Amino acid sequence: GHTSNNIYEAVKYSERSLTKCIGITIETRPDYCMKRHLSDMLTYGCTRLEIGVQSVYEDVARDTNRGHTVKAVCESFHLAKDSGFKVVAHMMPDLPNVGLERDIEQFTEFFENPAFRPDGLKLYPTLVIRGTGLYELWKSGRYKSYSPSDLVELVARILALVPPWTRVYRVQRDIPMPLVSSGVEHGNLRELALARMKDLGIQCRDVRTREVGIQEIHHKVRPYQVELVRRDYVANGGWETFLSYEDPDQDILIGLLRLRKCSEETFRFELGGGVSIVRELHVYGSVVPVSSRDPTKFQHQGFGMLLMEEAERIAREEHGSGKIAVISGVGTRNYYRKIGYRLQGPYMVKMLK
Amino acid sequence: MRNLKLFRTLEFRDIQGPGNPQCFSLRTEQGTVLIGSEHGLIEVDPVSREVKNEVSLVAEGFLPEDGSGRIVGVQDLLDQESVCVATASGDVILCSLSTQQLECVGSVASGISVMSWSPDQELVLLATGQQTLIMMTKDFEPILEQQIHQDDFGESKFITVESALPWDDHRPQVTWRGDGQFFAVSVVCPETGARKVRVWNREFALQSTSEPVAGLGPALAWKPSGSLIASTQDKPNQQDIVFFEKNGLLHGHFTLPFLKDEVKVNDLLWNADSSVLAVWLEDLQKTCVQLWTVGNYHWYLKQSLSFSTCGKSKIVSLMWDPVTPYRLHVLCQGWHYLAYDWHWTTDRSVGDNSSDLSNVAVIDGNRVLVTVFRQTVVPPPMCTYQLLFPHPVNQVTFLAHPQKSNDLAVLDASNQISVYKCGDCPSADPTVKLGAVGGSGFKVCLRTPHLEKRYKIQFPLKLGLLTWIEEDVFLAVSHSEFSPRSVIHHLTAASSEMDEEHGQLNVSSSAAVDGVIISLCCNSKTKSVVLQLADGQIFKYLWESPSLAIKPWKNSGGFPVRFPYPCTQTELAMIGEEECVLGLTDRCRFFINDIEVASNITSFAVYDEFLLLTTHSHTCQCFCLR
RNA sequence: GGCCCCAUGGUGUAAUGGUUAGCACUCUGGACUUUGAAUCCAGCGAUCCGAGUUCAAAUCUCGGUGGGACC
Ligand SMILES: CCNC(=O)CCNC(=O)[C@H](O)C(C)(C)COP(=O)(O)OP(=O)(O)OC[C@H]1O[C@@H](n2cnc3c(N)ncnc32)[C@H](O)[C@@H]1OP(=O)(O)O
Ligand SMILES: C[C@H]1O[C@@H](n2cnc3c(N)ncnc32)[C@H](O)[C@@H]1O
Ligand code: MET
Repeated sequence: GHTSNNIYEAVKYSERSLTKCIGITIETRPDYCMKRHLSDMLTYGCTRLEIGVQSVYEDVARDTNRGHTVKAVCESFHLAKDSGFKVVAHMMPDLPNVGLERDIEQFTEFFENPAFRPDGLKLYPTLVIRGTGLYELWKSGRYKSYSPSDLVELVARILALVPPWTRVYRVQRDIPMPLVSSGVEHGNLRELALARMKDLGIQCRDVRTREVGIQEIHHKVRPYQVELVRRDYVANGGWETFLSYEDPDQDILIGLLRLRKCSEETFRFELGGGVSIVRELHVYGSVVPVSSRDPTKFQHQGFGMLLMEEAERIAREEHGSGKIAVISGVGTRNYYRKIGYRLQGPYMVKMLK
Repeated sequence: MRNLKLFRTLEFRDIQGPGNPQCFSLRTEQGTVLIGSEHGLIEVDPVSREVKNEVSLVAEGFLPEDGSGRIVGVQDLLDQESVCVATASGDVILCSLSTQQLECVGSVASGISVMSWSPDQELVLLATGQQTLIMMTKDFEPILEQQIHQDDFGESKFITVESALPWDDHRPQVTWRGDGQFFAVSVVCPETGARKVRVWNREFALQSTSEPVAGLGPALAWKPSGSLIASTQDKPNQQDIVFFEKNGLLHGHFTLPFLKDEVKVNDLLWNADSSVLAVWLEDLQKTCVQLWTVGNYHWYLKQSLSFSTCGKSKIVSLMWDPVTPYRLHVLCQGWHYLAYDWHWTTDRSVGDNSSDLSNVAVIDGNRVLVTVFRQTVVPPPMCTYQLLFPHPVNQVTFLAHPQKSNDLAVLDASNQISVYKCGDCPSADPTVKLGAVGGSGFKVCLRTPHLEKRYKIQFPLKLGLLTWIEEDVFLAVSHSEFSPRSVIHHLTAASSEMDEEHGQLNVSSSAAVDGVIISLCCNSKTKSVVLQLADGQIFKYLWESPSLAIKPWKNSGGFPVRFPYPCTQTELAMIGEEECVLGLTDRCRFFINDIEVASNITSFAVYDEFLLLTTHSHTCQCFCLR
């Protein structure tokens, strides 16, 4: 609500605002992924990014006239993960010159390879639309889609493969119906996939499908016994680490944290030596005003404090680092002030000794 | 993450087959093996070491009586109990060993380039001498014939908006898919003078064609689960293994641990699991064979062993067991046959819980990765720290002493024993390096090991499994093809009267027992050693053995405990006061002192107080075992 | 003053002596981290009241309620 003159003035003023903004995310493409643009975005408080992968095969890119290489995507992933942002990929099933088995294999590869192991996932099925070259290609009767049952089976198989840490955000496009030459009838697909996977008796483990909010609103199940869980893997050379509180018996989840060791090669010198970055932290549920304490529910019981102290202990001992840095939203900084965290550049930081 | 361990082997020499072996097949149900010789067929059961039937197409007339042709292919058939056979002259014949019903079933006006059999035994497919392919039904009725070198990428096409190696044989190669629906040919291109590959469907429609790639090899092997087809290629400085898809495009590869232009390579073999893969190398002016493994898109050379190229000891051929994925057969020109087996394991370590560090070791290449878990947790690949070695290691083991289970032993390929002690060594030998824990400024305060000894042997695998009962006493097992039995060994420590990194350990004694000792284990707290015989018999051997102390394991009533099956592993436990035994099989079957208790178990563990299990029904549970 | 006629979802309506009143407008929810409103899917609504009869009643009877035209 304060008129400003530059970016920095607005930043300083929004620091003390009460709306309490917590971040922004932007789309991009790997061409604009050099450290210059990353430093630029550091000045904006952005947190997550969109790229658009569309494949796992280089040939397809030139086939699709994408105009770049999958390699550049891979180094963009590595560099961004080293910096400390989050990333969401776009997957593009049923493409020209792609068999169904090709789709299955590439989707399996998307998680089997330590090269990618991404965090955010979005899927968009092919949709032939007038105006594009593909419109004439299909019109020439040379690009054919699948039957709806095939798409249902494809999605059902895919959902069985998602690693637990990955979270799906959306399925299918939102294009108006009377425009697509191959648009499926169903505006709803996740439900059809759920029916199919009930038929096959195999379950999915997506984050969105195991948080308290969705699980309660769709099945009315109350957590009873919540405990901790720890896991780790390797991605883009990183020693990633994932922490959570959740109730396993109903497989319902409440709180999560993503923390890793920084790579040996880095762009931000502030991370040089004895530094471990915590990419993100979050507890799901519903909005609770910062002054309000307990409308029953699970958003202010001190849960985050335990995760912070345990992550700090792990970084001090297992990582063997010497200083902890973290990205944060513009308002959220004050939160870390309560724990004795001080600012440095755009990064909140605490000494470890 | 695991590492393979050799379980048991079976060697058989001195086969009196006329002439020399040419090829062979296996009799699955019968348990015997076929033989392709220069004169006729021979069948023998290994454990019998007795030939069953003999024939001679030389005696009949088809096979050159002087001896000039060879058996292109022999393939066992079970429906009719009669084995088909192919002739270098281009003659397909069928016979049964039961009554010698040999009779020509067909021929071509050329030689049989190669004989291929459908994986389901449904169909056959052969190559002629005039560069064409002949497809026929189950009973040799010619389905069709087509010329090999047509001009198209294949029916499966794309929609859109320098020469062969000198050591190449030019022999075409073909393979099936794992589903019996696609097959790939790898004829050398006569036009470009290079190698080319095409793939066809079950219908015999030209599906796809390979792509121009330099340095292509003659080898080829389809992954049994499909979607992957192996090949070899040499690059200006390195020999590598590449993969192909059913689309016939290059995808993925991994290099070799050898130098540029050193050795010749043969084709590639898949286990039944479609998991393990085996590679055959020829010493180019000491052949070898290696077992690779992929994990998390990382390739681990989990095993390897070599051989001499001296004629009789020069190897003839080999084959994966099409039933057990971890069983191998092999035969060499000295008219000798040999069998091998492995099984999985994890190689953990247990000592005094206060002092133990829950260290875990994994083997790859000529190096060992170690991760200590009492303080750290790292997701494979990477590790806490690694130890290097000159040439590839085979298997390792930790010390079995309590409050000391933090020092291990290493067995290199050339009978070398490496000792690494994690004592408070002031200076660290360069062999020790730190993995993810290290970095620019990152620092930890753990205890690292150091090189201690590099011992040798004091009188191809002369010894079997290796165990380290105590700091100075190691144990191993041998075999005997005649009169099947095993021998224990007593390699004590020879004192250091030389370069203090050396010293040859000699056999104090050679304890010999009859039968195959498939497994063995011991307990440090009890200081007792018990083995499992191939029969499932359980025999405690007094490791002290003032005079060859042997005693079959006794039940609560003081009577033998004969396990109903061969266990994949063994274990000792302290249930109440009982020193009962623990074991299981690959069939999820669990038994305790010859009492079956469950059939859903997929894994288990115990650290001195509690037994933990992994049900196939997706569950775990603990028990206070005291 | 009687004769007749009517009383079903919030409204517009089918149905009828027996295991379930079916539609229609309307409203509500999910797909949806682009949508209260769109597309689909899913869901919540009921026989005027009291007496009778009938094994059994919304449909047969009477009474009441309220409403609708008759001299
Ligand atoms: C980094 C950008 N992303 C986000 O912020 C995601 C949204 N964040 C959130 O919803 C919450 O901050 C959390 C996910 C951390 C859940 O909150 P959590 O349960 O861990 O807080 P705790 O219970 O441990 O501590 C409570 C304190 O946090 C304070 N707090 C809550 N929100 C904020 C905030 N934006 N900024 C500063 N302090 C806050 C509360 O005022 C409370 O203080 P109190 O003593 O007066 O009650
Ligand atoms: C937002 C993501 O969806 C893709 N995308 C954008 N428009 C279409 C369309 N009509 N059909 C398919 N994919 C599309 C982008 O290329 C990106 O990957
Ligand atoms: C909206 S399309 C996806 C983001 C961006 N236009 C890209 O293709 O890289």
